[PDB]
Amino acid sequence: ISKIDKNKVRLKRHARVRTNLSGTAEKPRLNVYRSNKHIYAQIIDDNKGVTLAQASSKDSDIATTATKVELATKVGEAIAKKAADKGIKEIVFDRGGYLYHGRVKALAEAARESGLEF
Amino acid sequence: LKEKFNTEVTENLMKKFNYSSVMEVPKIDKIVVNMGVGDAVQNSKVLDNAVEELELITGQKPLVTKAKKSIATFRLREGMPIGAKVTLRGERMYEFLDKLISVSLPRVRDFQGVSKKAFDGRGNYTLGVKEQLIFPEIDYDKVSKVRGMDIVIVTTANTDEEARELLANFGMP
Amino acid sequence: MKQGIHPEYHQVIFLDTTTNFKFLSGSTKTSSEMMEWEDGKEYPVIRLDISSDSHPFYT
Amino acid sequence: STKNGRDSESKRLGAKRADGQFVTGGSILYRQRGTKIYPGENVGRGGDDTLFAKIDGVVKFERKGRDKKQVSVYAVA
Amino acid sequence: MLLPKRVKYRRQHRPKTTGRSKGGNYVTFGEFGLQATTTSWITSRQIESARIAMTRYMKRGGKVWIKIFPHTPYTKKPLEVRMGAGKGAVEGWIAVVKPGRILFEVAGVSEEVAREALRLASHKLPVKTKFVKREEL
Amino acid sequence: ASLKSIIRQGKQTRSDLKQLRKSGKVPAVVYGYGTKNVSVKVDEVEFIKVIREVGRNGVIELGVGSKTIKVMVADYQFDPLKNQITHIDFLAIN
Amino acid sequence: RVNVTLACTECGDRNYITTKNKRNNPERIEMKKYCPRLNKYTLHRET
RNA sequence: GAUUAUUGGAGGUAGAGCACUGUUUGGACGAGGGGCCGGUUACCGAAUUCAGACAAACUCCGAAUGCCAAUUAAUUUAACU
RNA sequence: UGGGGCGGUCGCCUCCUAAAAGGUAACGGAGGCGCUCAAAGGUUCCCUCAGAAUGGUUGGAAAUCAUUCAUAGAGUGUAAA
RNA sequence: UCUGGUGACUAUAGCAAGGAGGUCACACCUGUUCCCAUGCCGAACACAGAAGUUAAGCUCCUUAGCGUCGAUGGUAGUCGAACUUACGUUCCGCUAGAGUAGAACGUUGCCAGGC
Repeated sequence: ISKIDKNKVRLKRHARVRTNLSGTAEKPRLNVYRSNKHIYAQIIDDNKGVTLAQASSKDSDIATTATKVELATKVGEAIAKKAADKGIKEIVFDRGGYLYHGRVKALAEAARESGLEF
Repeated sequence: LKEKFNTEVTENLMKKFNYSSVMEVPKIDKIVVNMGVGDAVQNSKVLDNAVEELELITGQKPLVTKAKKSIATFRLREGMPIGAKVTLRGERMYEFLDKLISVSLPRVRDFQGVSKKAFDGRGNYTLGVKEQLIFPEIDYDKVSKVRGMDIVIVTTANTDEEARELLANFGMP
Repeated sequence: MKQGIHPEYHQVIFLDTTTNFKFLSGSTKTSSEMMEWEDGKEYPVIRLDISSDSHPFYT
Repeated sequence: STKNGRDSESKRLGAKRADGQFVTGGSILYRQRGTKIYPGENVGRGGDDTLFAKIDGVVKFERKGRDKKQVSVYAVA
Repeated sequence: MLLPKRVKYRRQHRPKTTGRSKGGNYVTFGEFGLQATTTSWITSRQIESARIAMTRYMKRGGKVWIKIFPHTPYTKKPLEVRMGAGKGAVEGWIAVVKPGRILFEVAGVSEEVAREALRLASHKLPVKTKFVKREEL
Repeated sequence: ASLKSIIRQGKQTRSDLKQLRKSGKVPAVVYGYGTKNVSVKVDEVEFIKVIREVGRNGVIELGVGSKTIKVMVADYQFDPLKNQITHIDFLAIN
Repeated sequence: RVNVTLACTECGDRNYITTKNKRNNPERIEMKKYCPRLNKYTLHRET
């Protein structure tokens, strides 16, 4: 037997996802990465290959002991506030290789609640 | 009664092998209990019966494997459910095994019991069963056809001899 | 963990007179004649066998 | 006698525009079965696998991976 | 009596005969061989003849390899008949030899016995030939 | 172990390659460490004499221009139909 | 395998022709199809 | 309309030559029917390690052809409608 | 229609002949079609290779079961590409 | 400004082998109460944790070992020309495939922490 690691499988699934998913500086990508203890969010124009905003669950602006889910709610709220200054329009949500469920759904709903038009 | 194994990690293996850390100890993962054909021309009732038999053997509902091809040399096609299994993982695995090896050679009537080696070289058993030491909750009081099982222990072990050292934990070597 | 289809197994006392390995389970729920508390305080129905006295190897 | 005088009418497959030439907004770039060439930028794939332009510009055949090809159409004018 | 066991296609185009030989231009198995200097088709009754002639002179002495195999069928019309109502039935099997190619090799025998064996074989073949040894240098 | 060589100048055509092979010369390259690639020509009978005495896998001190190179035969192209060497490669072994 | 005609109960038109075979679908089939008289999707049913 | 240089593609062109393969051949190796007592061996079949053939019904390349672009030069006042 | 007859043929699809594109003949070389599918269509999604050994109650030695290498060699309703 | 997220390039970027490592990371790990879940099974997916752990994944450093790349030279072939239609020859352009020497244990963009 051998235990398959989770992140390479995630990367395969993410590659299959990102084939009709790109950031074009008016719908920019909202990439999500969750490891095991945090979550991270980037906002990228894929056409230039340039990220624009960033938020994380280990950033000291949002770091407490809630759930990993209300944490994710804060990460979504933070990235919505950070991108709220400019280009806060319709974006495209890239969930990585992850289910739209649990932590990722929480951060997506939090980002959607607070101005982002996806 | 799992904690006996939680002694066996160093009762033999950190003794006889002396690994660098307790993470690299061999460890048994899954139990697969592949039932048999019971060729369901009329034995669909016997299929249901043997499935219920394996239910009484193990508290998980079995999965009914169908035939993988439409071969000759047998009347079979795609579909045609011709096997059952249960994957045992945890407390069901330990609770099954600790109960099983207590009664197993007691109803096997054998000195050596299985073989010193039936192994593949990766710490996998390929074990055969004549089906008597099982059904100790509902006996032969209602079943007609005897059965037999194919049970393989798969481990995190990498070789057959470390499977023997894990088979020093109430085994038939 | 799918409720309903699984057979009711439960930790009934498999306590032999030979070392009393009462950590097994199943549906052999007889009348709870012995409820040993450090063992399973349940049906005792596996109360005696040749389990840990005379194995055909380990007699 | 024999039994061998059948054929099919040849379909005129292959490239229909060149690399470097200007095309208008909907014209057929490549006819093929399957995807010998994949579609790239501004190039769509028909239901018979016809590769067509979606804007007007210059057609570029380029490579895709180690071993695949694609056509893109760039808007520059 | 050399012929393949099965072919994918019973009627094949006929081989081109121009050029020099693609491969097999060296003695690799025995001590001596017979090299071809012109081009022909070789028809596997010629192979059987040249092998029988070469064998019985060696009196079951050394060993002989055949570096040529007939893969290609050839057809002909049986009686002389009107032109073209399809291809005819398969008649025999040919290999195609071009200059450079070793046809036979022998080992386990003296040099002059090998020269005499390969000369006797070469009178059966439809191609010009030359006795050769192992290359070195 | 003492072949002599002459540097071929640039762009031998197909005609003078076979004209040069009509004499007793054979075209050759020298490459390896110590040198760049040098296109030389070599007399054939002398090369056969050196090979006969030094072995197929031997060492040759052959002179290019000014200098001499210790060198071994890397490969060679042979024409089996008329038995002449037609190209030879020299690997500088130092 | 036969041709079937879908009929709208309120459109008053038989505009949608399809196919089915009989041993797989002995019953009369029905779908929700757009009829442009009423400008909406309605139940069309095999006659 | 054209006709004739450099640069770019397309075909994976063929001629050649073998990039897995698919097929066909003469290499040399221990296990399985088996020779026998369920094996001892031979021969076979299949499996792994030299040299050939088709690649008309093939894979790794690419003379000449063709398509085209030049804010690019000699030719035909003819072009295409 | 390599005189005519007898035999064999009218259409469509796919290879090969067919010689960088495309096109290309023969009573030249090989094969299919004259439908099927209420899911074998759409769609978010989800979820995602055999064989080979290996060694096992069955064991056709392989049906199902288990480990590891295995190219889409598997698989793809239907012939080939 | 080392990692780590995330893009771009034909594996020169991969497999194999050998050696090191760890709370700003990163994984194994512990469990099923809850969202959710296995055509059986918390294996996976999901969630709640954080006792253990560098063993494996992962990172970093050594190897050319298998793959990958790969000239120069010289040959097959071939456009054009001239002999002649020889299983050809000659002149001139274009120069293969293979194989040799040799490369290669990746460069580069953006971001945030660590700094």
